[PDB]
Amino acid sequence: DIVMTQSHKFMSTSVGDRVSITCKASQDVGTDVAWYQQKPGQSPKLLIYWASIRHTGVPDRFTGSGSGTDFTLTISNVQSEDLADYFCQQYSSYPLTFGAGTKLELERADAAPTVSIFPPSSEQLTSGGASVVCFLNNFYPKDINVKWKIDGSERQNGVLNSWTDQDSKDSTYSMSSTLTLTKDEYERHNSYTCEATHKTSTSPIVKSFNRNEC
Amino acid sequence: MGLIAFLILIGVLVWVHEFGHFLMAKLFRVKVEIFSIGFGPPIFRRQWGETVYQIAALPLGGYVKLYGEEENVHDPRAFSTKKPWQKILIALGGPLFNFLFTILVFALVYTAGVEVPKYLKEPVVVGYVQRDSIAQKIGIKPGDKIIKINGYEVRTWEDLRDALIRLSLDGVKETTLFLERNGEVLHLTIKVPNVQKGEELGIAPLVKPVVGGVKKGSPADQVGIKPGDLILEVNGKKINTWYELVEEVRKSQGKAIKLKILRNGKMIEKELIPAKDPKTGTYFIGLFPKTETVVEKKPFGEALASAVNRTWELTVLTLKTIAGLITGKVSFQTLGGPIAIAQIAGQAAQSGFIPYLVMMAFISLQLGIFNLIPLPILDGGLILLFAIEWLRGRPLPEKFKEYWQRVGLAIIITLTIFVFINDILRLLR
Amino acid sequence: GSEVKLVESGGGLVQPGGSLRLSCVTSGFTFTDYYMSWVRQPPGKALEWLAFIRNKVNGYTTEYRASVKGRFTISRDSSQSILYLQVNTLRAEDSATYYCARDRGGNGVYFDYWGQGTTLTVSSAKTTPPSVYPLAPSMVTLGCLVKGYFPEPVTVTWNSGSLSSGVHTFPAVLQSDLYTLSSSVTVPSSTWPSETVTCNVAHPASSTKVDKKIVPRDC
Ligand SMILES: [Zn+2]
Repeated sequence: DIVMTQSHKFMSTSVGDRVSITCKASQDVGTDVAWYQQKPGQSPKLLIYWASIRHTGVPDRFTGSGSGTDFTLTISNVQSEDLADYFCQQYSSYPLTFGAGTKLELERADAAPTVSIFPPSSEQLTSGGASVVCFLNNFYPKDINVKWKIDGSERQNGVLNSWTDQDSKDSTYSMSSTLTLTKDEYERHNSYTCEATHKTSTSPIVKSFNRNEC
Repeated sequence: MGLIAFLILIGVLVWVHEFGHFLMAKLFRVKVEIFSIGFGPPIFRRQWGETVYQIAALPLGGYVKLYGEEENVHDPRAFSTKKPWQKILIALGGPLFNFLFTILVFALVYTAGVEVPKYLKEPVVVGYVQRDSIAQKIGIKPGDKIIKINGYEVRTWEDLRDALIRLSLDGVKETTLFLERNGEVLHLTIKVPNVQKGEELGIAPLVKPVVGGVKKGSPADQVGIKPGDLILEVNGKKINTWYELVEEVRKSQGKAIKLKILRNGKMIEKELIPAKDPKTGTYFIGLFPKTETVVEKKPFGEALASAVNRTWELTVLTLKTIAGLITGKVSFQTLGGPIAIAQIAGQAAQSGFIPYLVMMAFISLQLGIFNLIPLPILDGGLILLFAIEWLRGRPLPEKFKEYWQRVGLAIIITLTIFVFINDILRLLR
Repeated sequence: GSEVKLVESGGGLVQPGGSLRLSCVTSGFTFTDYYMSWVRQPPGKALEWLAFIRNKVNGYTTEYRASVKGRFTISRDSSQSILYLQVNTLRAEDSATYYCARDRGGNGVYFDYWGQGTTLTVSSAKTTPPSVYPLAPSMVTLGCLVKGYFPEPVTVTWNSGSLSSGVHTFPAVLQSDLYTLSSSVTVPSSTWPSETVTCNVAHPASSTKVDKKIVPRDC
């Protein structure tokens, strides 16, 4: 069927700038295309239909253009109330299909992450588990990579990663990583390291602890 | 053919402009020395009195030279000796002649007659409704008769088109519609579409199911479906509308098709495979409908009036486009350069004669409008010079005049290179 | 009068292989005059159109996505402005937020007003209360860990709401039919341990409300 391909999963911009979000159709759909905006926790809202007709109440900053396969939604003078997800949709042929969405990311200066490591608590060790947690707070850009080398040996297994969305106050990102092991496995190694490699530093920031010293 | 057509178009346009300048100047006792048509070395020159008429090599532009234009010459025929009102008049003579030529040629083409589509003259009959459109959504069954919209009483499709464009301009949303079907005046509510931007109500007129053309190399061409022939049925399915033929080929999606056609009196069952064409993954037949029109001839007065208000309309449209581009609303790539107008002239050459007249008038009016925007060393710059000199009461300083001319030459050169690169980019696509 | 309004109901937790009916109550517009649909939005996935139904003048006919034809059924109430969606043979892939929407009357169906949406979770996992563990070790970073709970959602506050600056609540992660979520807070070292810091975790699906005081450890 008809596939709507949004080539960009993320797009960077600043308040007051102009952004052009592109949308590519699998085949010719003419102009039977609509665009929507969805804020976190809210329903989508129609901005443009028929490629270029603005819906009633939509500000003049939102403009649509394009014909055939390479449609584009241009937002002149980006306001702060435009931080949302934007996606296209075609209704030339059935079934109706949507795009995957495009999230607006705000630009700002680089920032190194604040890294903190926490050993397992006594409550969990009492329960028979052992989780080690690493917090990575207030970094930019969102691209980051974390390794859990343990005593020089890779520990890719048993790793769970989670990222937050862009902070609404300082426009940064944060990430938490929790390594869950059994008590025997926790007791079978010494050093625990959450070395963080980021573009803001040529050498990675390293934080670690040894269970034998405490 | 297209290149020489564009050459003669620009030649006659500049001929009209310079001719108007020449008569308007002659009406104020000034001697003319050079009558350059284009640019470059003069390809041919003929002398008649003070009129040294000549045509040069490069036909890109065109220039005229007077006697004592800006020089401190006190001879009565000198242009500088004349009052600023007369100088403004000579400045405006050219584009005024361009506009009058455009309006008169529009009047003549309207008087001659235009092949208006025949479906625009019969009373409105909905022979087909596009699937899941506004007309279908409200419930407009095919074969109905629309009799009233809002409101303006409607009789033919032209009245409907004018009513809907007027409603779109008025910015109304809901409209009462009185529809007839077997003699009930059903009252419905219709959302007014923004037909200004292109979207339409999705109403199709009744069209006869007759073929007027076939694409060369198409599967139908291989079978032998000649243009100008009529078809009864598709695999035994009764069809009385060419849009029914469109629906049948749309729903075919590639199955074997047994067209039962009347070859000017004989029944032929032709087998065809309109499979999914690799170009678009869709049914391909390479067949064209028989478009039927009617030539309309307008009397001279009404043709003149129609030309007048059409000229006002598209001149206002060009003014709006100029205001938009000067404010950054529309990108500069949409302008028409020499190569763009040459290619549209070639398209008109493949199109027809009324095409020649219409787009010739269009480029003439566009050039006339371009000759008015305030830019140095342009037909719309010396008007500024004369106006400021008249209101200030003294001539512009000579050093300031030279700087004015130099910056004007610079900016016009940059705009020509810009339009050249834009035309090259358009040629790429 | 009242503006267009749509409110969906019927979501929640349902075991695989079951059936249920979702409802959409509409107001502010003539219900029988507009197309209605059940477009779905899976977590972190593109929107998926499911079906739509035509108006009264078009016989209330329905159109379905080919993958879901014969499985999902959309319908309207006979005398009330309520839209229904019957669903059977539920699988874990059907877990999503289901949106009811009103469409405009322009050329070709597009969706001009959307409801708030209702969330459906299809899984065989048993509802389980969470276990909350403290995370203790200038500027200092503390946190609370909520582990081994099902289903969503779980809310976390610090000091009963009085500590809101510098709070980072991370999205939950699923593993072996149990979720894990963590929260962080950054306070000045001159404020801890001189004043108390307590994390509060709420899980209304199991009527859970835990307070956990963070006391310092040996390391
Ligand atoms: Zn001129």
